[PDB]
Amino acid sequence: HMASMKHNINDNTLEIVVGDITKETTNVIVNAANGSLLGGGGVAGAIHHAAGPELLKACQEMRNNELNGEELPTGEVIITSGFQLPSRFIIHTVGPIWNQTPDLQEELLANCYRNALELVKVKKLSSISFPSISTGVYGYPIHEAAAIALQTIIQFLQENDVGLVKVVLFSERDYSIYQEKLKYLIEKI
Repeated sequence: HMASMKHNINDNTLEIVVGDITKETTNVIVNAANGSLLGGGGVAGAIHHAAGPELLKACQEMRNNELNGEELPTGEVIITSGFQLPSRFIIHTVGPIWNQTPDLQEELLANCYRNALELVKVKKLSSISFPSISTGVYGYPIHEAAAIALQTIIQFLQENDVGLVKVVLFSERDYSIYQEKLKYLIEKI
């Protein structure tokens, strides 16, 4: 059952939608990766499959050249082409491992969103879709992650002109959680 909602934040639009992020026609989609940039869970696989094999090659080059063979640190971002995807670019990020660094993980998760949005702003890209970063069966609790995600996006869109930001959720359950949290956040502006 397809569902979405939109709320304007100054001249920006924030949308939450049930959907397959690989099919988004926003200029940018976000891949929540492992630090190698070669894998990751859930959407990562689907993104690599849908983008084609040139993506993995572009990730390997980023790893070799810009990252000097190192993992992308948690909360940072890099950008590649989208290759076969209907989106033009992929911003790749690494979300924190839930309870690895309890006192830093809220900021680190926030960083994924804020660094992605800054890049979009600097590069004058006008639309971006995020997946649910770091969530999953062995991961960050959806209720707290959703709150950090929306809070961070709302605060950024209050202070910056960006355009359209989507949160694309494959799970109806997750969408409903984002919907409640968003209502709660918009009334208490």
